[PDB]
Amino acid sequence: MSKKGKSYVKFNMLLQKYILKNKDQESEKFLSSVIQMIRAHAEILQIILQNEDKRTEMLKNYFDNNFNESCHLGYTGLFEDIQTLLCLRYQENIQDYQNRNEIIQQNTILTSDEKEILIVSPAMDAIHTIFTALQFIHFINYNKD
RNA sequence: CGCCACUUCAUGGAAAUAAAUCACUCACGAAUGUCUU
Repeated sequence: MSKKGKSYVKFNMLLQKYILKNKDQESEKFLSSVIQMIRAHAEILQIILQNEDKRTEMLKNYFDNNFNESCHLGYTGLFEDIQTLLCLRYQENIQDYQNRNEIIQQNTILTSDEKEILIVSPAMDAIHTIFTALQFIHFINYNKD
């Protein structure tokens, strides 16, 4: 992650919000089903992120339409927070890496394998960052009773 | 007042329409992090 922008701040706030504190008055009820949804729907999320004009609306609609059950009314805050973090991370990633990717691909000396090692996809990198943050939250929160 | 019967036996419309389309949980846990010549 890049500590330059508000993505780092939102990441820290998400960790603070959805990580359980020790018994003492209530937390924000982290949901673990979103972890596997992001992994499974990663390519669809990439398609949504690549849509510049309707990115936020498409992300919100996708999360609402996938998590459309009665239980999910309590996880609207989590959905909104992860949507904001994903959008911020994608914007930072494109700003940092777009021209770098174009110039790396246009280079003729570098081999294809080294090109693919050097080239990073902004949308997929942001999705992986969200996935790793949620996995860390779940790892801290869960205990084998 | 008497005498006397025939005819007709279903057509037109509606022939499925909306809601929910998987949800939650677990996503690895424990042992071994070197040992014997």
